[PDB]
Amino acid sequence: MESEYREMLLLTGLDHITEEELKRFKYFALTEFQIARSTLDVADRTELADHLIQSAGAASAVTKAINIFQKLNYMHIANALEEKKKEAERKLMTN
Repeated sequence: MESEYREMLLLTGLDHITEEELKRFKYFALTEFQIARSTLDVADRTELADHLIQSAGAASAVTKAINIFQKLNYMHIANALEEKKKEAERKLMTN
């Protein structure tokens, strides 16, 4: 489901980035949301996934999340994630 597309796509980067760079991602995407630093522990799966949904939406947020994450820490690694979006397209056409 869509939950798997957002959770996996996110943790893929959080588990590959450092704590120092992590502060940049949160500060870039979430400016007025000020995501809790303590939640960062499980933020990859639970917090970041559900959080962004409230800002713009499930698919909408994860979509732009790529452009931000790539241009900020690993524009090279993110390239692999954006490819998954293709298969995700048909995943949104089902219940």
